[PDB]
Amino acid sequence: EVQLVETGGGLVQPGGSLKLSCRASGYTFSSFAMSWVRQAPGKGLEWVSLINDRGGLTFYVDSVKGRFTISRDNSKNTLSLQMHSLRDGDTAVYYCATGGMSSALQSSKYYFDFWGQGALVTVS
Amino acid sequence: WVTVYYGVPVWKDAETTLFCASDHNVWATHACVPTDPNPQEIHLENVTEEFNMWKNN
Amino acid sequence: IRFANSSGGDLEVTTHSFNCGGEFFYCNTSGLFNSTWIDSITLPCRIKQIINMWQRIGQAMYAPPIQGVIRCVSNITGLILTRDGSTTETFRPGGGDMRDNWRSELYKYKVVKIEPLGVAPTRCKR
Amino acid sequence: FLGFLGAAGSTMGAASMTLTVQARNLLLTVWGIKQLQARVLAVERYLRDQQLLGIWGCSGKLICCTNVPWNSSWSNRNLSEIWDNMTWLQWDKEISNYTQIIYGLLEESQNQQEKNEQDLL
Amino acid sequence: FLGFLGAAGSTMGAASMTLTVQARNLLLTVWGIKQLQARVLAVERYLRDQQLLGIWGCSGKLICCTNVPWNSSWSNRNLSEIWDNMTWLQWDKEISNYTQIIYGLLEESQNQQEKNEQDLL
Amino acid sequence: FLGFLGAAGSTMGAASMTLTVQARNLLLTVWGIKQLQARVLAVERYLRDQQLLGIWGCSGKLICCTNVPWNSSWSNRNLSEIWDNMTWLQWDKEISNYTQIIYGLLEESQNQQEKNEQDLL
Amino acid sequence: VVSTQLLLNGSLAEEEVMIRSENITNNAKNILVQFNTPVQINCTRPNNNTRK
Amino acid sequence: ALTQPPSVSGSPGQSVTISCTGTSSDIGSYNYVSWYQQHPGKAPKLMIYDVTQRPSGVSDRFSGSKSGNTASLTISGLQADDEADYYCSAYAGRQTFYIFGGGTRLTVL
Ligand SMILES: *[C@@H]1O[C@H](CO)[C@@H](O[C@@H]2O[C@H](CO)[C@@H](O[C@@H]3O[C@H](CO)[C@@H](O)[C@H](O[C@H]4O[C@H](CO)[C@@H](O)[C@H](O)[C@@H]4O)[C@@H]3O)[C@H](O)[C@H]2NC(C)=O)[C@H](O)[C@H]1NC(C)=O
Ligand SMILES: *[C@@H]1O[C@H](CO)[C@@H](O[C@@H]2O[C@H](CO)[C@@H](O)[C@H](O)[C@H]2NC(C)=O)[C@H](O)[C@H]1NC(C)=O
Ligand SMILES: *[C@@H]1O[C@H](CO)[C@@H](O[C@@H]2O[C@H](CO)[C@@H](O)[C@H](O)[C@H]2NC(C)=O)[C@H](O)[C@H]1NC(C)=O
Ligand SMILES: *[C@@H]1O[C@H](CO)[C@@H](O)[C@H](O)[C@H]1NC(C)=O
Ligand SMILES: *[C@@H]1O[C@H](CO)[C@@H](O)[C@H](O)[C@H]1NC(C)=O
Ligand SMILES: *[C@@H]1O[C@H](CO)[C@@H](O)[C@H](O)[C@H]1NC(C)=O
Ligand SMILES: *[C@@H]1O[C@H](CO)[C@@H](O)[C@H](O)[C@H]1NC(C)=O
Ligand SMILES: *[C@@H]1O[C@H](CO)[C@@H](O)[C@H](O)[C@H]1NC(C)=O
Ligand SMILES: *[C@@H]1O[C@H](CO)[C@@H](O)[C@H](O)[C@H]1NC(C)=O
Ligand SMILES: *[C@@H]1O[C@H](CO)[C@@H](O)[C@H](O)[C@H]1NC(C)=O
Ligand SMILES: *[C@@H]1O[C@H](CO)[C@@H](O)[C@H](O)[C@H]1NC(C)=O
Ligand SMILES: *[C@@H]1O[C@H](CO)[C@@H](O)[C@H](O)[C@H]1NC(C)=O
Ligand SMILES: *[C@@H]1O[C@H](CO)[C@@H](O)[C@H](O)[C@H]1NC(C)=O
Ligand SMILES: *[C@@H]1O[C@H](CO)[C@@H](O)[C@H](O)[C@H]1NC(C)=O
Ligand SMILES: *[C@@H]1O[C@H](CO)[C@@H](O)[C@H](O)[C@H]1NC(C)=O
Ligand SMILES: *[C@@H]1O[C@H](CO)[C@@H](O)[C@H](O)[C@H]1NC(C)=O
Ligand SMILES: *[C@@H]1O[C@H](CO)[C@@H](O)[C@H](O)[C@H]1NC(C)=O
Ligand SMILES: *[C@@H]1O[C@H](CO)[C@@H](O)[C@H](O)[C@H]1NC(C)=O
Ligand SMILES: *[C@@H]1O[C@H](CO)[C@@H](O)[C@H](O)[C@H]1NC(C)=O
Ligand SMILES: *[C@@H]1O[C@H](CO)[C@@H](O)[C@H](O)[C@H]1NC(C)=O
Ligand SMILES: *[C@@H]1O[C@H](CO)[C@@H](O)[C@H](O)[C@H]1NC(C)=O
Ligand SMILES: *[C@@H]1O[C@H](CO)[C@@H](O)[C@H](O)[C@H]1NC(C)=O
Ligand SMILES: *[C@@H]1O[C@H](CO)[C@@H](O)[C@H](O)[C@H]1NC(C)=O
Repeated sequence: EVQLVETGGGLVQPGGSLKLSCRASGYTFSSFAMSWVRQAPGKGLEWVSLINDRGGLTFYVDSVKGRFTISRDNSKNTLSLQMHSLRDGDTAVYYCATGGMSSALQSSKYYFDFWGQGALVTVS
Repeated sequence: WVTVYYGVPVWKDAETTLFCASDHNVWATHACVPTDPNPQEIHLENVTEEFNMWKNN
Repeated sequence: IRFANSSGGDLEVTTHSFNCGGEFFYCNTSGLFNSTWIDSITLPCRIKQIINMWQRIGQAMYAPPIQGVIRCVSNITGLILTRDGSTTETFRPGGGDMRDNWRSELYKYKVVKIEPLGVAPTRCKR
Repeated sequence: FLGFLGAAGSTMGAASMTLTVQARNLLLTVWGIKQLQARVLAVERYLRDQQLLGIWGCSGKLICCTNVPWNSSWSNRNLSEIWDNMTWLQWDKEISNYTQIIYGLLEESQNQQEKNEQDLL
Repeated sequence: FLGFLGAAGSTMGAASMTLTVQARNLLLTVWGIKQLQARVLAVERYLRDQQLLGIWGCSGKLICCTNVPWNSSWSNRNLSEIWDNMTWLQWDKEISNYTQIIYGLLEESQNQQEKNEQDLL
Repeated sequence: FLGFLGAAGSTMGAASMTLTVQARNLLLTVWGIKQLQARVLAVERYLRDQQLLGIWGCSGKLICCTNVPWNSSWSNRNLSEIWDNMTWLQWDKEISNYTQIIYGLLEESQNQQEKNEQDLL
Repeated sequence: VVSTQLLLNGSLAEEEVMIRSENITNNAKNILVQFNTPVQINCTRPNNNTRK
Repeated sequence: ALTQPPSVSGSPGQSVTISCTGTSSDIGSYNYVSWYQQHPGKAPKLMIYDVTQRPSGVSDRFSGSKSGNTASLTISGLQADDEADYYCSAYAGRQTFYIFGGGTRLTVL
């Protein structure tokens, strides 16, 4: 049993900022790469960002590349995503997911093993 | 796939020349390296090693 | 288990030889190794001035005499025994080969060579 | 944390983070000869390993990712066993017989690469 | 222009253009021992500096720009004073007490970089 | 194929594929001094060549393409003669008198490059 | 320290007296016995010698 | 991204196939095409990873494969509880790490 629990505000004005976070338990947090995926309110899934298990490498989808920051703290078992500027197009459910990458000395993943429940973020 | 690592904690049995060190003597006088006043010893966890005092050069 | 004194041979072998205070003593240990199974014990000693070290022949040394009275206090920390060999075993003092006196201190140490290169499979490519 | 060879009993992926710990420890006339021979040898051994890394294209690195594929005949194990269960001492024994084959292949791939890079300039 | 150490009284930014001048100057049996010891030592000192540059990721360079930030507590001066007024002899005295801290940081940042570069391949 | 110096009579472009063959062959107290001097010298000669490649920006390479133009006054020949007809022994004689000029130019271009690369960071 | 039969001024065993040999069943081999406690021995040459 | 917008259906006990079509420098060249199952209002679950493999806890009613630039998910002994939106994704190399197709609603008849 593992848990990923998204927390964070769900309502902002465009032009502002928002920080989401994800608390993890039931697995060694530090052994996994993690990512954020958006669920558009009426459509499908979109990958947004990926962070390495050690926190040194981050990758982004072009649409948020100059706006969002992904960060990790392995001592508290948490992820965070700091949104800035915010667009109406960013309204979505934001899911915390475990997986996405690998670390060279272990088998690759390139898939998402665990998902959280999702924080809902509305840009008005 | 092949990755080269340097500084790997691996060893083999060997016979070499050791030098003397110490803190008008018949034995060691000046041809002896002054000792380290704060010498080290490192415990190696999970290491089993074969010793043979009768073949110790 | 019986203890017995040493067998014959030269003085340097059959007695307890040591250098203390600058003079070379040859002591008779038959008073220590004389028992079946398990105040003070006095061991008489002889002294020499002309010494042939180790087992070499051709290089003798003269030990200058020491003025005054010599007194030495030391720790016996071990023995070298040889077994004389069907219901009993006899142990006698042995010795004469100096490597046995260093082997007893160096028994815990081993010398190894470090080999820092190695290769292993990883999931990456140049 | 640990000092020299402290990671020797650790697994291969736990070790290999301590590579600088070991790398830095590699550096009466008759008595003097014995000491000079010991010092000269330490230098010669050091330089031979450095020359070898150089011809493989790994100069200046402690971790060098090469372009030679791993042959499963050398060791048919998954990354999980090699990096999480085994120690470097155990590994060195397991593939001792293939070391010279691997070294020869590393030299050859560098020679091919080095020439390709000249043709592209 | 100037020969070995000629730039010693020059400012830090005037010097540091002469780095190759100094780098190239680093290279009866009892008499023979004295000379061999002198030669062996020159080699050992040379190699220790080279090993150290290697673990910091500066192998083969005379000027190596690293990824460690400068802490103003080490020396609170602007580039104008450091490079245009001071000499290297003065500078070496000013930050003598921080040399080992800086060296430790340089080793750590290289270890992190070296691993990140493996994960990206 | 061929061992050490086997390619000595081969043309320059036939040789220069064997660079690792030669690179790897460069590595009673009075008797002991003679042997130590021989060993120390082999190390010193090796290191001087390595230092020189380093200051030219060719560290770790057997083939290093530089940014210095060839002056036709050094040798007015086409690539076909140099690489397909001549041997390295013949070439070394042909341009012996220009070796120090070329070496000086190689050092200078590296110093300029090394600084340009600092300004761009 | 150079001696025969008895080993002097050396180190002691940590817990118990220990018997060590290359081959304990070979009577041609020596047995080294390491004590875990010292036995003190007092030696003397009770003669007021002079030197010339 | 990847495509398969229409719904899919069949009666219990009938198999269904769900397509996922991409391009060459994406799904064709990388054998990393996972599938996820999302019931409305719930987080997605991983059903298939890499190409054919399934996570422990996933039943053998779910399997899949790829050919050319087209991947597919096969559901065999279709159950009422399979009514979920199924999504495919793929690793598309560095720079563009992941893409997803639209989901397909599976209706059990
Ligand atoms: C086992 O260990 C013990 C303890 O370490 C050791 O006993 C020591 O022996 C030495 C030498 O016999 C003693 O040192 C002498 O002490 C007297 C005290 O007045 C001095 O006068 C002596 O000086 C003369 O010799 C010097 C030699 O360099 C001359 O320089 C000097 O001018 C004099 O001629 C000398 O210092 C030492 O005191 C004892 N230690 C104790 C605690 O008694 C013992 O010998 C070891 N056993 C064996 C077998 O090695
Ligand atoms: C060592 O001391 C013992 C004890 O005094 C000497 O033993 C005597 O040896 C003679 C030899 O025939 C025997 O007849 C005596 O009976 C022995 N004494 C005892 C108490 O049995 C021994 O000779 C001395 N060893 C040396 C080499 O002088
Ligand atoms: C004989 O053995 C005793 C016991 O090991 C030695 O005395 C010890 O010496 C150490 C040296 O630091 C001290 O720390 C211990 O406290 C001493 N023990 C006692 C009970 O005092 C003694 O020095 C040895 N004698 C010789 C000659 O080496
Ligand atoms: C050992 O004791 C016996 C007792 O008779 C004696 O004859 C013999 O000489 C002793 N050995 C030595 C070396 O003194
Ligand atoms: C050995 O023990 C016996 C037992 O009495 C004794 O008579 C004999 O003298 C002892 N030997 C020595 C050398 O003391
Ligand atoms: C020794 O083995 C134990 C077994 O779990 C491990 O935890 C420990 O870290 C190992 N030692 C080292 C130096 O890692
Ligand atoms: C792998 O090694 C075996 C022998 O160890 C050899 O026969 C085989 O050809 C090698 N594979 C490749 C691809 O070279
Ligand atoms: C692969 O990993 C598993 C651990 O689940 C192990 O049981 C198996 O032996 C490994 N396979 C090989 C090729 O050694
Ligand atoms: C290898 O390490 C993993 C770590 O959890 C452990 O589960 C596994 O059983 C180990 N394998 C062996 C063969 O000990
Ligand atoms: C390496 O050679 C030895 C020689 O006896 C052999 O026993 C051993 O199995 C070989 N190792 C491997 C991995 O085949
Ligand atoms: C010495 O100081 C003077 C002061 O202006 C300066 O011009 C000169 O260049 C300095 N010496 C060197 C070697 O630069
Ligand atoms: C700068 O150095 C001081 C002490 O010299 C230290 O306390 C401080 O944390 C350092 N700053 C940073 C950012 O590490
Ligand atoms: C900065 O430069 C000026 C020169 O105008 C100098 O006066 C000042 O002391 C410098 N500041 C520091 C931090 O040393
Ligand atoms: C540093 O050099 C500049 C060069 O013009 C000079 O103006 C300035 O006063 C110097 N600073 C000191 C402290 O000498
Ligand atoms: C370096 O240590 C010495 C020790 O006396 C001290 O006086 C000096 O001020 C220290 N240097 C700095 C820059 O603090
Ligand atoms: C020697 O010259 C002949 C002339 O054709 C050539 O074929 C041969 O390969 C040369 N030797 C070597 C080592 O190339
Ligand atoms: C080429 O060399 C000649 C002398 O060898 C020299 O005069 C000439 O200037 C050089 N050419 C260039 C472009 O430097
Ligand atoms: C250029 O190559 C030709 C071969 O056709 C040769 O005859 C000529 O001498 C070469 N020219 C020079 C500059 O040496
Ligand atoms: C150089 O080698 C080519 C190879 O075919 C040959 O034709 C040419 O004549 C050679 N030139 C000389 C001067 O030997
Ligand atoms: C090199 O110098 C010597 C000195 O006698 C001269 O004869 C020779 O021609 C020179 N080489 C060239 C290529 O000019
Ligand atoms: C010890 O010596 C006996 C004497 O025959 C021999 O049979 C035995 O094998 C030896 N033990 C060892 C371990 O060699
Ligand atoms: C040995 O004991 C006797 C018993 O009378 C005593 O007289 C003598 O002085 C002691 N010897 C030593 C070295 O203390
Ligand atoms: C030895 O003789 C000298 C002569 O003066 C005397 O002073 C000394 O006390 C004597 N030593 C002993 C131990 O009796």
